[PDB]
Amino acid sequence: GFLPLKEIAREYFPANYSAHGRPNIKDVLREGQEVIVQIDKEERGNKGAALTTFISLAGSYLVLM
RNA sequence: GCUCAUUCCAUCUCUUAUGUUCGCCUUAGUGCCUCAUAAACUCCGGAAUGACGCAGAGGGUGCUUAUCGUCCACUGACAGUCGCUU
Repeated sequence: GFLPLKEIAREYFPANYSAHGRPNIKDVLREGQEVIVQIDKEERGNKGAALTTFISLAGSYLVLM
């Protein structure tokens, strides 16, 4: 799969985050952490499939972030 | 093309009664005739077009939606130089 840096939520970030352009995913989280995620882009390329931390809910009338 | 309401070219002509005043005559004559109140028809020396048919001639009609004009600012992407390492 794939995970853009920007898509990440507070749970993935450490309690002590820092703002220096925040480009540092190693600083955000060390790998292996358990994850919560929904299918985002149907894999349709040799490139990875895309996924987002921000999940969504499909309600008949409503949609929840 | 044929033949024709057409188009833009055709050279092409006249009238009765209204009351009146002044220029003039008939000698009454209701006038000849200036002013002057309204009513009343036509007619061929070019060059285009439409009107049928010559000749081609094998979907329509009515009414129900369209909300989108201005204006204000988070902003994104797996495919040589060197600043680098172990």
